[PDB]
Amino acid sequence: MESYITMNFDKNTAEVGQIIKATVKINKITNFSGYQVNIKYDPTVLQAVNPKTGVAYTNSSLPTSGELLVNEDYGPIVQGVHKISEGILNLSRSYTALDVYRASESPEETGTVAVVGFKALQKKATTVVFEHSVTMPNGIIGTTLFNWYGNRITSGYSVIQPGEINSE
Amino acid sequence: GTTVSGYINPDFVTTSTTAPIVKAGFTVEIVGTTKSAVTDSNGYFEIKDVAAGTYTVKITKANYLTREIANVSVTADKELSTSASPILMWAGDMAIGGTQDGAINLEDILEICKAFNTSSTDAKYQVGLDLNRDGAISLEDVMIVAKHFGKVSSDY
Ligand SMILES: [Ca+2]
Ligand SMILES: [Ca+2]
Repeated sequence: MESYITMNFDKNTAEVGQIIKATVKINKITNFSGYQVNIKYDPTVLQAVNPKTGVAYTNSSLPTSGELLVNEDYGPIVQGVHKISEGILNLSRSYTALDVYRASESPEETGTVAVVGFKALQKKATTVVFEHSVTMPNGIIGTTLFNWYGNRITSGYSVIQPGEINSE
Repeated sequence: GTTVSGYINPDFVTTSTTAPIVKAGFTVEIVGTTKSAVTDSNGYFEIKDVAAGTYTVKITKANYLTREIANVSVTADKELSTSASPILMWAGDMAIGGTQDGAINLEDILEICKAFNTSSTDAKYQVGLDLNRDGAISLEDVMIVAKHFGKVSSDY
């Protein structure tokens, strides 16, 4: 699969207090209209924060927008419903006016969809992954992507987990 | 007189486990008579003793956009639809304030989002907001509504 969803870090090292920007990116997802992803991190090592301001995420904090899903003509909506004590984020952004989107004949298929920040509480090796949730019954390793007919994309893409943070 | 029959399906993809729940419970009325029927788990309905004539057929279900089919001409036993080509019903005209408004719009989306990212064991979960009845309220449910965003009953 050269079609994929993944997370990329601007850097994979961090002193205590420094922020890593974690960007959720897609590649060649046909007629893409929205994502939902469930992410697991270690809350004693990393603190979820806004990637620009450094403000701590609460359990309703919203993911920072990327390149895609920001055309206001298609009526984007965004959601965040987390369990920060368990190190779980759940992020979702999507278009609602799907007929308008299709009428443009200009699908968004490759690029950035979300950005979250992670502040190092400890300088210590740690792992971030997309992770299955019971709240997402047919999730593909904790991801559900949709096309512009409003249907779930059920196959044909890879979920590429990010590299380790502060490995040595 | 005659038997009017057919198939109703919701307009979203189902599974073996969810289909029998979501295909059942559509009420099909022959307007002008007091004759109705409710679809079974295969989406099938049957109304007997219908008098010959021309009717509007009305289809309703909680949290679905009401449909009217005009000029249904009945001269003998008639099949309105088939299992391979059913009448589709659009989920996501939600009961808000104990009433649906016959439009699928942002308010319907916001109603679902009140329990976004929950599963059936959560106290916050409400089965009515789980449109595809997969036991979770997730982006799938929201995208089902988005399929017909900004539509009203006359758009069927
Ligand atoms: Ca409505
Ligand atoms: Ca659902």
